Amino acid sequence: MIQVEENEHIQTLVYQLNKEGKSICGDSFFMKADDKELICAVADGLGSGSLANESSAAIKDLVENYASEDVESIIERCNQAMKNKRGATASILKINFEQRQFTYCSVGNVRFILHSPSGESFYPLPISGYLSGKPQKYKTHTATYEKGSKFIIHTDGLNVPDIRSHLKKGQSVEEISNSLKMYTTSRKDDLTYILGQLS
Ligand SMILES: [Mg+2]
Repeated sequence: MIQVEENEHIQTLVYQLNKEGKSICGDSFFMKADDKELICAVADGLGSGSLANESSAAIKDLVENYASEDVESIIERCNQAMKNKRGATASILKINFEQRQFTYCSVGNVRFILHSPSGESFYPLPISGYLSGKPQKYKTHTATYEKGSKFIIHTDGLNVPDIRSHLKKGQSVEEISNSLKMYTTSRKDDLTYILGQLS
């Protein structure tokens, strides 16, 4: 599955593929862009089958419903929603276009990389654990981005030797997605990514 979107401030591409032969995807995503801001999230439910999907889908629904809140607040709602569920790893990104500012919060192994034309990268390390409903050691990042910056959020089904280099080389989200095709073919898991190129 691919979805492409564009407005004055961002071009995005979402890609999602189930593990081959698997009908029920355990990953979820949400994305909404308007003229002022972007919110997106990617989640990977623990375990297998419908129960993994239940966990990541609940995150998708909460991010959509609570999009207006700070990422810190949204991720806490998501944690609380994981009580009595499988749990999920998840990352949430909000971007304010006029300010060229982003805010990012994550628990678990969903990765985020933002590359700026100047060579500046933001590539935070994963926080261990997962959203479980138990207390978390949350870490939020707020930073400015420069025009031309490109980013990816991806689940652990995407196995790529050097993702920063793909963001640097590719000049559009389509080019970057095409350069990743050879790694999507070798997946052993559900694979979801969101690419963006910021004006
Ligand atoms: Mg996975």
